[PDB]
Amino acid sequence: LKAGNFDVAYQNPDKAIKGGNLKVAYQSDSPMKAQWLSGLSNDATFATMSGPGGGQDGLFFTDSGFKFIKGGAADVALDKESKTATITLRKDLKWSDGSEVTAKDYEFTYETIANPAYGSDRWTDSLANIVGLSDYHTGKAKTISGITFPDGENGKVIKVQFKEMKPGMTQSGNGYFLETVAPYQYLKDVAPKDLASSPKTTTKPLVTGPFKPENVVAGESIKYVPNPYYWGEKPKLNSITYEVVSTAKSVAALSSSKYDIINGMVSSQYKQVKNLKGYKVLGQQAMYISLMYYNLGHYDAKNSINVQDRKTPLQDQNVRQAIGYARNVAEVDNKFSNGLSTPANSLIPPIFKQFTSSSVKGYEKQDLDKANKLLDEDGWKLNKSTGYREKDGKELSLVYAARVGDANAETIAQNYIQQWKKIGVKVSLYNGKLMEFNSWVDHMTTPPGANDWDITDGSWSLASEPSQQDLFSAAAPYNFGHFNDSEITKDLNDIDSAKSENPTYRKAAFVKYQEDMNKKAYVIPTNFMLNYTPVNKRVVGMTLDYGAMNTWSEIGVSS
Amino acid sequence: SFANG
Repeated sequence: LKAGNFDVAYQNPDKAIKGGNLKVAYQSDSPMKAQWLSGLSNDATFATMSGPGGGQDGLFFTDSGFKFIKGGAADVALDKESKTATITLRKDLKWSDGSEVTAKDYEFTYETIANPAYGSDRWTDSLANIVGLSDYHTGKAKTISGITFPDGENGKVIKVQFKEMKPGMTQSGNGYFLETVAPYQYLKDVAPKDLASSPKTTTKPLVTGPFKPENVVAGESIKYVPNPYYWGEKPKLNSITYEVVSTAKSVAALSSSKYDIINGMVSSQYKQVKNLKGYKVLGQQAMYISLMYYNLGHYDAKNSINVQDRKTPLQDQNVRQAIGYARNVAEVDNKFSNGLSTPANSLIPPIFKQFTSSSVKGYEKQDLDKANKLLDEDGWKLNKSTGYREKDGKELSLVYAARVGDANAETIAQNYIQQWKKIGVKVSLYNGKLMEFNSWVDHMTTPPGANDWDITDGSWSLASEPSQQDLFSAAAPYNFGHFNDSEITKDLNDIDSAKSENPTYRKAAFVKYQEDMNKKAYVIPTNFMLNYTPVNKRVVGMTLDYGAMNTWSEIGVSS
Repeated sequence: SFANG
């Protein structure tokens, strides 16, 4: 397996020993926040750090495209004719203290998120599709009617009843049902409003995974030891330590071999890591898309709809396409990215093999000729004196709300401005400078939207159900440019239709959607990304493969 | 769901 020129796995030629201690770190300049309950946890650092303990007690295995498979802590089955998910817990799934994992423990997860008393921020409207749950959530019902237990609370089966099936329900991270358990018997006597701060969820939790946290140092570390009661295969290792390391201290740690594995390392550091003897640098395709938006209208909050009513040359498809073809993304990436940004052909990242295809053609290749032609034949005639094109007497001049963040943010934006000059388009930065992130979010997300930009950039970390509704639908607030297209609406609907319960059909729907978006060019896909992970050469069985379900059990060291 | 980033 490769990801770009990166290997996904480190095939160590040396056998693992019995036992050993593995030293892992997460790169963060901010402290970890321990919270073992998924619903109550808001810290991304700690979520990752919880991996050896079961990842906040996730239940389902998946394939390498995040499609549910059988064989994890539990199984999930979907029955369309009855509108039901059936979650079947393993006969021998236990908590770390030996107690059984039961049907109640799954239901309890729902309570942690849905009952406001716990203070979760993790409710979503998707959950209102489960029967009874909105009513539980607003306090109208004392219980969640659509969640029933075929063999009772202390049984191993839960049935979840929906108002409508959704084809994304076969993908992990779909959000229509939840994927974790909480130890009801361990936590039942904790007042909901105290749950998040309790030892029992923070420093002294119960977990279901291969390791359990023997010690937790607030903000800093976990000491993992084997969890005797884990259902799967006994780990090779005796222990794992998992610590936060600052961005500034990371490279040093690798040089001294203080950590065998450092996760979360940033792209700008790669050139420093690449040459470290002692390490194998793995890579993997990220759940990420960056793109260019064009400003085409406004958002009507009251009526929850985007109206594509803005006066701008960008209303011309030819102009939208031309500004895309003019960019040199591939060139930019080759200069700056160290291989970790690669040109997107489409809006769905290639890690989603079941949802896209490299056959879809976008703006991944600069074509200045085509760009100049498109503009030519749309009446934007070059004004020889000025070096910029005009139509009906007005210059083709736009504002680019480029933003800070990327090590080479300033330089990249300048490159694009110059490319655009080449095709007779005059482009300037929003107020002559890059926008700060928080200013950019505000600018983009505040209804009804601003009229004082034309082009901007956005980037998303996608969930493992790569839903486009919330980014690009007519009703989405996050449709920053505010386009509204019947064909696009149709396409998006088809993707989430009953027909799309069939994977082949869904694939084709995703593909058509991607094609249509590139053609219409309301937005333009920019980059896909790779993540990297340095691994000490003594590590055995390490891999970034997203279908690898037992790495913490399999992983070892050769000495 | 997705997140800025």
